[PDB]
Amino acid sequence: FLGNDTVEIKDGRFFIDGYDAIELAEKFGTPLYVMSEEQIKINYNRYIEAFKRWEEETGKEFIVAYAYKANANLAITRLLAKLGCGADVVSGGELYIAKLSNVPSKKIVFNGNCKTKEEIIMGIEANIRAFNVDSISELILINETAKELGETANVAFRINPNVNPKTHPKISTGLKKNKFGLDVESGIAMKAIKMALEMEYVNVVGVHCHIGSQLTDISPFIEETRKVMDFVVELKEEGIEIEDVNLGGGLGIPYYKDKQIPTQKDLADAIINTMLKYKDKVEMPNLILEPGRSLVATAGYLLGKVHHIKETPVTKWVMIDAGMNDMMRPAMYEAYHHIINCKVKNEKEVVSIAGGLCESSDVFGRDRELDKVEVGDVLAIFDVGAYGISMANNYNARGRPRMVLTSKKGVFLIRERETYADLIAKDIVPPHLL
Amino acid sequence: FLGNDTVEIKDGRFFIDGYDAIELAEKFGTPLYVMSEEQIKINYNRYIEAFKRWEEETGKEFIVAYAYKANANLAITRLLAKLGCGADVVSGGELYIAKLSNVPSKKIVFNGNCKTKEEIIMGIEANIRAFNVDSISELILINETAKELGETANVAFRINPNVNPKTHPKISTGLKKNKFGLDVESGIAMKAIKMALEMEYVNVVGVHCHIGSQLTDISPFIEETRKVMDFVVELKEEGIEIEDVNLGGGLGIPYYKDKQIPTQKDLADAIINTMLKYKDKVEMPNLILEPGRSLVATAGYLLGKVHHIKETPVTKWVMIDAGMNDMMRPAMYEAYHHIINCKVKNEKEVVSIAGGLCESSDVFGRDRELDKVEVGDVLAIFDVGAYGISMANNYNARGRPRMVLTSKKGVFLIRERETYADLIAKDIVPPHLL
Ligand SMILES: O=C(O)CCCCCCCC(=O)O
Ligand SMILES: O=C(O)CCCCCCCC(=O)O
Repeated sequence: FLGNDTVEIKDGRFFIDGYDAIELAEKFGTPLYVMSEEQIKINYNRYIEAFKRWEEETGKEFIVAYAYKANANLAITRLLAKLGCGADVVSGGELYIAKLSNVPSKKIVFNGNCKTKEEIIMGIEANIRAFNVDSISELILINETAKELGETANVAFRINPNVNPKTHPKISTGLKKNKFGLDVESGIAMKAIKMALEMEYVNVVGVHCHIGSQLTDISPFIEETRKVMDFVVELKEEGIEIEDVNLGGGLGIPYYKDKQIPTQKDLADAIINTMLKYKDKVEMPNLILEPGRSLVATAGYLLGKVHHIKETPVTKWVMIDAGMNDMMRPAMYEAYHHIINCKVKNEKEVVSIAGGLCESSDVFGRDRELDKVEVGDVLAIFDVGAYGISMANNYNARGRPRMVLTSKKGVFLIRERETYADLIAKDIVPPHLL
Repeated sequence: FLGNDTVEIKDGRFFIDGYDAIELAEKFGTPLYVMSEEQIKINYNRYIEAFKRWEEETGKEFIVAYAYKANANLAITRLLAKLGCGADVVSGGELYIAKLSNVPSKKIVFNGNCKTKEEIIMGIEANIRAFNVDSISELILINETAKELGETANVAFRINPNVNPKTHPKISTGLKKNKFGLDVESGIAMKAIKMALEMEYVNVVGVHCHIGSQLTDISPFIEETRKVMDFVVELKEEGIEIEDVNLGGGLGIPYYKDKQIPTQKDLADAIINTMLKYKDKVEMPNLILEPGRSLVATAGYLLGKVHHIKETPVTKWVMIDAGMNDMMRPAMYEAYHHIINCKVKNEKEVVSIAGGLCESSDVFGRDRELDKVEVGDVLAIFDVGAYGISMANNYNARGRPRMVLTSKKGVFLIRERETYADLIAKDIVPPHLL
């Protein structure tokens, strides 16, 4: 319900963008991923409507670089591209898909702690907005590679702000124990940027920072912004101007439908206001965010038919043709996902929903109360648009699921399922094993 | 070093089956999975040898049903198939692979808590040794399906013995709160078997049981065998004879070279000795085991070239082209894997190894002591032959890696890598989005 603005219940049946979920499952088979085109438009517009304030009080641009790793299906990236959205790519493959999705290079940022010469060349030739440099080793490579191409590479800098360990314990730890960014306090971030300014084939264009994911509190974001901006003034004091300020992504999603969490609006006010408090010290730069889950998560639903009902002395198990290989979130993090029966019964019942993989962790939900589950029913799991198909695999020799896009134009198969032949399409038997 | 019987360090260089690891990396590229054919033969032979005692003392067969879910690369199954190994499949795709690998049907067992009608038809048509029935609901389906097909389905029953909570807490809680098997204590197992004996299209072949994975203690296997055999005795007093007894897999492998673990010999002595104690109450049946990890794990090595060396104020990172999407174990279970520099340097240093994915969990190991790491070196992470490629994915839009098999005949490519074209090979853009 909360966050799922395009779904409803017409006459005891679940609907996605007006389409009958049970019928979709019957038409395209199961397991089936269902992405809502409208929901994506809604999630994107909210980010635009809530940040339009930035191109009024600063006269600068606000760019939304969608984090491809959340879902890089061609049809989806294509759709986001058409909406004028940007792209946050983190590998040669995402850059490849981004460019194929017709996403303007001026709206493309490249992240990653291990960028290969191959990926760098791709970024330079494509003339992406910026290379969110992660280390000095990366800068030296980019610069040396641009020299080779005879071109100039745009470089931002992923920094780890001097966050206060007391106020935000986790944010501080995450920025200091991980592999990303250039530490500010130690003077490495400064060392890097200054090192770049003296190179002839790189063009410093900004700074970047990403503090986490699924954060349902503006506090960390306010703190991040402040510490990042504090570094910008420190740069100005050295005679270094920043064109762009990328604060990454990580805004939580309404997985739990009982409690209300911060919206794009709340996040906008927090950042915008914090930013403005520096309207004097430094020129207000372009603002960039790299939302992933907060753009596609609530648009995806996974449908799975129940093939068996197993009753045990302590639990009532509902077995569905959907498994952890199709959607890894539950089994990997024990994370919560709302689950319901696409058919409304005049009776409730507490059960556990599991997949068919021979892995104990292959469970979608426990002790969930749903309308009487019956063999043949189609259950639906919410919020699988982000980190669902993008992390899907063939564990237990199972092909990845089909994907359909529901739009006002109709329902379209945006991803075909894999057959048994696909499972072995990359395998080769040596001669002595034939 | 422990368990890795086909690798060595010759001239300050790491070798797999006599093949220069660095050269393999140069030739086939990185990231690269390297499977040792001889190691797999050794692991398999260790089981056959340790259990040869069974047929010599009962005249019955001892069958090894390799668990495909640990690794079902066509070449690997093809290899085990030629060794006379059996197959423990849990999906239509695994049965499909098993049958294409020329594994005899009388050496194939099918496990799974959610076997679909489609898969059951496949198992029946193939006349597999047995369906390891996971629930009464599955039993009815199998029988009904065999009926419509006008054939008989061989079935065994996966039971969950009433393991003592105090003794082995983890093992106990699993056989009670998980979705697998038929509860013994509550009488469900007995009920299912008695029920099967009435059906006209099923053939009761035996009992099955699987207690866990990566078990480095012989104690749990003894308890399993005893409680399984006690149940068999109960069936005997009910006039029900048991042809096969499948005790599943679970034997752990030496990820840690520091600790000594049980061998196949310790397992056989534990199982066979316990089994023979029932020779006076019941006729000794065929013995089946479903080794997965203990057959291929130590045969796999993942090679990753270092592209950058990042030095933070606290940790010295080494970024390689091998990522968690290639081998999900570290990032997913925070499990330990031995890692070394294929090149022996005259001095060592402590470093942390990370992949290129933008996910903080994408770290292979922290604070490891390796020979001086230098850009361009090739690192090797041990014991990735099981639950490695089988769990690989394309997270961050990265295709799964290449795999080579090293044998006495030479080194051959057994899995081709995925290109950027492969990543979208299943994606389809709808008309309004072209
Ligand atoms: O801050 C980072 O880079 C690491 C976390 C990223 C989110 C990935 C998966 C999420 C899920 O299943 O909820
Ligand atoms: O009990 C089961 O059905 C399955 C266990 C598989 C875990 C895989 C790899 C990680 C590890 O080594 O613990």
